[PDB]
Order: sequence, then C-alpha cells, then structure tokens
Amino acid sequence: HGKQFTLYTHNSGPNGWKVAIVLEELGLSYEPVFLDLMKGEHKAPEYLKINPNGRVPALIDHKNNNYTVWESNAVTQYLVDKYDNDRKISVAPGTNEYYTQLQWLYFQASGQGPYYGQAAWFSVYHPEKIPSAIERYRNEIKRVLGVLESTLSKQEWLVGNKATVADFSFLTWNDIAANLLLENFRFEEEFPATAKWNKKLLERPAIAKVWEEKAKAA
Amino acid sequence: HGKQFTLYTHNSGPNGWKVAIVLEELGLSYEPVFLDLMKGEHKAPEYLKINPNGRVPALIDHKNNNYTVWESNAVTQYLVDKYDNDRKISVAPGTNEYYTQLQWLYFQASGQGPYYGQAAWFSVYHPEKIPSAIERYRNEIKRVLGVLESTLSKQEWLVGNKATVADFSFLTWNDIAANLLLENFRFEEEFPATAKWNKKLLERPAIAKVWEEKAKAAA
Ligand SMILES: N[C@@H](CCC(=O)N[C@@H](CSSC[C@H](NC(=O)CC[C@H](N)C(=O)O)C(=O)NCC(=O)O)C(=O)NCC(=O)O)C(=O)O
Ligand SMILES: N[C@@H](CCC(=O)N[C@@H](CSSC[C@H](NC(=O)CC[C@H](N)C(=O)O)C(=O)NCC(=O)O)C(=O)NCC(=O)O)C(=O)O
Ligand code: NA
Ligand code: NA
Repeated sequence: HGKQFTLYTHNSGPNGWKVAIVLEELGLSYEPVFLDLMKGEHKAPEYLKINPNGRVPALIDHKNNNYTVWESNAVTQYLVDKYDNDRKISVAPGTNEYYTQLQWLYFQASGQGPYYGQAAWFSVYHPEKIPSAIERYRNEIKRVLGVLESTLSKQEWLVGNKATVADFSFLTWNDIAANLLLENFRFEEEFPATAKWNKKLLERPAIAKVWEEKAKAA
Repeated sequence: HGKQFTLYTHNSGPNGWKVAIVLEELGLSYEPVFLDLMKGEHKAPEYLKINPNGRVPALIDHKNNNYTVWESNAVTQYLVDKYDNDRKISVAPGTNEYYTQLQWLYFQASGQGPYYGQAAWFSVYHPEKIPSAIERYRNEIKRVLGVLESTLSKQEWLVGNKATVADFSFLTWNDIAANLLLENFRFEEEFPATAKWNKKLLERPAIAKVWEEKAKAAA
C-alpha cells in the first residue's frame, strides 16, 4: 500500500502525540516526519507550503489525493469524521452531539493549549523571569482543570457517553502541566474526577502504546 | 424573546460580535443578553449551568429544544451547518474543504484569539507593566497577520472561492489589534492583501450592520 498518512511533527510535542493517539486508535497507517524546530525547519519554505503558519503538526492523506490539513484539532476532526465510521472514538456528524464534541475540542484548542503553553513559555523560554506572568498562567491551568472537574464530577465522559477524541484531546497538555509546569501538585487530591478520567484514558491500549513511545522520545 | 436564539454576550469582547455577525448573515432572530463581566455575572451559578468555562459567548437554540453550545467557533459551526443550507457563508459538511474551513477556524480560535488576547491583557489589565511581555504578543500579532497575508496574497478567500465564516472569524480581533494593541499601525501599508480582505468583508450589509451596533455599544 504505502502508509496512508504522513504526519509532520517533532520528536515530542503535545499536539503531534495527540494526533498520533487518534491515528493509533483508528488503526490508521502513518509515517511521522520529525521537523527539527531548533534548526528552524518548520519556518523553511518547503514546510510553509504544507502549513503557512509554520507550526506542527500537519497531516497529508495519501489516499485522498494528498489532501493536506493542519491545526491538530482540525486534523483530528478530519480523521474521525472520515475514518471512524464505527464511531469508536467520536460522535456522528450531523447530530446535535457533534457540536458539543466540537465545543470541547475548541475549549482544548483555545482554552487549554495556548494558556498552558504560555506557562511553559514564561517558565522555560522567556529571556527574563517574570513571577507575575508565571503566576498568571499557573492560575489559568488550575482554572481549566476546574472546568473539566465541574463536568467530569457530574458525568463519566465529556460527550457521547463514551470516551472520545474530546476526552483524548486534553491528555498531552495535562501531562505537561502535572509533570513540569505545576509545583507541589497533587492531581488526585485537587481534581479527583479529572485525575481518574486521565488515568482511565491512559489505560486504553492504543493510548498506553503511544504514551510508551512518548516516554521513549525526548 | 419570541426570538429563535438567546446569545449570551457582552459589549466589548470580540467573540460575541463574531457570533452576532453569523446570526445576522443567516437572517436568524436572536435576543442578546449582555452580561457584566466586571460584576462577575459570568461566574455566577446560573450562567455556569450554561457554560462551565464561565466565559462568553454561549448560544441557546429555542427551536432545537434549547440546545446549548459555547465556544464562539463551535457556535458558529453549529449555526452554518444547521441553518446555512444554501451555503451562503460556508462550505458543505462532508466535503474535504469543510476541514480546510475548520482548519482556518482553529487557526483563528487558537492562533489569533488567545495570543492577541495576551497582548490585550498585558497592555491593559495586568497590574504591572512588562515591556518584554507586551513586545512578545505584539510580535505574535504581526506574525499571525503575516500568515494571513501569505495566503490572501495568493487567493481571494481562505476557502471555497467565496467569503465564509472562516474569513469572517478574524474580523473582531483584527479590529482590536489594528486600533488598540499595535501602535501606529498602518494596515494597508504593512499587510495590503489582508487589509483589502478586511475592508471588503466590512462592506457586507450584515457585517456593516453589526459593526455599527458594536461601535455604538463601545460608547
Ligand atoms: N494550535 C496549534 C498549536 C501547534 C503548536 O503550538 N506547535 C508548536 C510545537 S508544540 S510546543 C507548545 C507551543 N509553544 C511554542 O511553540 C513556543 C514557540 C512559539 N513560537 C512561541 O513563541 O510561543 C504552544 O504554546 N502551543 C500552543 C498550543 O498548543 O495550543 C510549534 O510548532 N512551535 C513552532 C513555532 O511556533 O515556532 C495546533 O494545535 O496544531
Ligand atoms: N475561546 C473562547 C474565548 C471566549 C472569551 O475569551 N470570552 C471573554 C470575553 S472577550 S475579552 C478577551 C479575552 N480576555 C479575557 O477574558 C481577560 C480575562 C481572562 N480571565 C484573562 O485572565 O485573560 C481573551 O483573551 N480571549 C481569548 C480569545 O478570545 O481567544 C470572557 O468571557 N472573559 C471572562 C473571564 O475570562 O473571566 C470563545 O471563542 O468563545
Ligand atoms: Na506539537
Ligand atoms: Na466575547
């Protein structure tokens, strides 16, 4: 055949692994292309032709005339809508539930990722240490966890009464938050429903497999 | 009331007016409820039942058994998918281009909004003034405009060879960036394709109507 997809990514980043989880859960074949962000490969003309935003990940579907799509959650939606026909990890397009799923994916993409990412930036990469900025995004991480907790303490999954890509989407950034960004953090005590949700998801065979890969990387 | 939708929103923020544009473009009736964020109305138990994130906007469709959805771009997708059957401002669900439309909407939601929003925060609300932080997000604003420019200099619209909600979605934050977040900004000079794109969208009857409502609301 040749592998169906090419996934432009890098050794270890939260959004690439997120897409990898979707691919593995769907049993889809893919070849990862690891861009060296340190060397600016993602800002080179060759990659800009794939994603003009110059960020990873991006996906090419070789079975669909090399249809190319970027933004990890748009990539995710493309994958489940077209290739999760048995609805193993997604709700059906054309239903009200689909937009609740979409709502949660937008909360992840606009409410979790960018804000956690600023915590990561100010703690690690910003040229000067700014305690008030570090504080600001640490507080936002806890707020976001509280939003998850308020729903997960009331129902088992975010949508569809089954684990979906909506639930999956929060995993990689929450891992970074718990294991790097937050200090003296006790996930299970502070956000019990969310911690338990997180634990179960990581126990899914496909997710656990990728999580082991992630550990082996970076 | 009597109106098909209730739109939870407020006077100043860009995402509510963005949804208002979609509703007006589709000719749908709605009653806006303007919440006072400085009175913590969005963090009250009553609104948290509507959106547990405690942010605006949120939409209730009274014609669809009060189906409720939040996240402005998720609300937008719901509206065009269900109510834009003639595809006046959107591409068709089930196509490939739908996911390109979605891609651009995620770029707006995750690449424009939150970063422009951090420029807003550090420039206006953060209780200490931090030049390196202000500079960081002003820079990112310019980078984002550059991304738009690189595409719009080569094609008329983001997707489907017609104006869609993907194009519309960038308007309100770009307005704030152009007039408030950047200093001595010259849209047409710095980003000519994007500025022309911006200008054309603002000429649309429905958008011009909302833009005036927004202008009066500021004031
Ligand atoms: N919305 C996009 C986010 C993708 C993304 O951020 N990719 C990162 C690698 S993950 S590393 C996490 C990443 N931070 C960065 O990329 C830091 C560098 C950046 N230029 C900056 O100045 O902030 C971040 O905060 N992301 C927010 C999020 O995930 O929502 C990247 O390509 N960086 C190259 C670059 O920007 O030059 C998606 O979901 O696909
Ligand atoms: N992704 C959401 C964003 C919705 C949103 O941010 N609504 C704002 C009003 S617009 S005002 C713009 C807003 N800034 C804020 O909300 C500032 C207060 C905030 N808690 C903080 O600390 O940054 C922002 O940066 N948004 C990023 C974006 O639009 O993507 C709100 O309800 N704030 C109440 C609150 O947070 O308490 C959407 O598109 O619906
Ligand atoms: Na990534
Ligand atoms: Na708003």
